[PDB]
Amino acid sequence: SNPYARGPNPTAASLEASAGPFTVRSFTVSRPSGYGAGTVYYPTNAGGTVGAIAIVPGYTARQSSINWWGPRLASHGFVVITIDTNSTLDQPSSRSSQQMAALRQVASLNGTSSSPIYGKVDTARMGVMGWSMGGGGSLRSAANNPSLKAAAVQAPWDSSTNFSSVTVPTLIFACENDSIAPVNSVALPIYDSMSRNAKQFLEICGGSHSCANSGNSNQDLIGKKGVAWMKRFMDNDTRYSTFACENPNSTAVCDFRTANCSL
Ligand SMILES: [Cl-]
Ligand SMILES: [Cl-]
Ligand SMILES: [Cl-]
Repeated sequence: SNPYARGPNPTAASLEASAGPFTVRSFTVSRPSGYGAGTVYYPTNAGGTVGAIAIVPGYTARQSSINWWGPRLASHGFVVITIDTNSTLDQPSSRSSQQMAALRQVASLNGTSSSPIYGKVDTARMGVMGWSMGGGGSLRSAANNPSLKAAAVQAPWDSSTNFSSVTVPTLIFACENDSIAPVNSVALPIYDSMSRNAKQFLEICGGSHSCANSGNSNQDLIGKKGVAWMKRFMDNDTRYSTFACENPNSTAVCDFRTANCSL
């Protein structure tokens, strides 16, 4: 049996819903260690330890741009930290270092008897997410820390599009009409550079650069996919293989690519 499987068998409609099966609570990190600020989202009733995910915004941006993922993922059985960077103008390398410091602090709080997440985290199972420069930072985190179990980035941007060393399962949401980090010159080159991993590319029809951010009109599809990808790869949960690897019939999806995503 899979010791990391949590929750009932999913369906497309239940993964499209706004909340998964677990109750979510949250707290503000009191003394952030190596990053600006953090909010920790966690399930109260997951039925065992769960993996941890750290999410980073883009240039100038704060937690609110990316924090819908917090309850979306936590309610399916994850501990999620959404961070503010030390400076809103930090670049992708710094964002990556901060993202890894936030994972480090989730692991420390897992061992802190006073923390709400004491004993809730499997600190051997971690993932990285982020928007734009925070997505570039996440890809650098994955390249530099190949024990990470999954990455899921949105409208990623970085100074280099060559992420060929990444062996971490990587999902990319791209936004069709993005003029900040365009699909043709940024998101698809990043995707195409990776030959050593499970990977996926989903282009959202008509989406602006913020098409995967909090308040987007496609939280059903985007949230299904992000949760399925993290469940499949962070939990090794093959009940999620169908949803993680599926080529969606969604009017929100304008392009789909995947490789090494076994059904
Ligand atoms: Cl950015
Ligand atoms: Cl780096
Ligand atoms: Cl845009």
